[PDB]
Amino acid sequence: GQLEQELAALDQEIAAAEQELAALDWQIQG
Amino acid sequence: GQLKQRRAALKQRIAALKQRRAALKWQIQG
Repeated sequence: GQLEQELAALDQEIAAAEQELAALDWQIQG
Repeated sequence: GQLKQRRAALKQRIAALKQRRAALKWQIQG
């Protein structure tokens, strides 16, 4: 419960960061 | 460039988040 809830937030944060990372990848190339 | 700096900082945050995630999984397993 508690630990799975913490994991859910971590994976949400990782997903959001991976999304921005891919966006910056394109932006750096133009 | 500015974008390249934000990308590097973002990659470090992802690495930190993934390490926290891995440590949490170890806590869940024991």
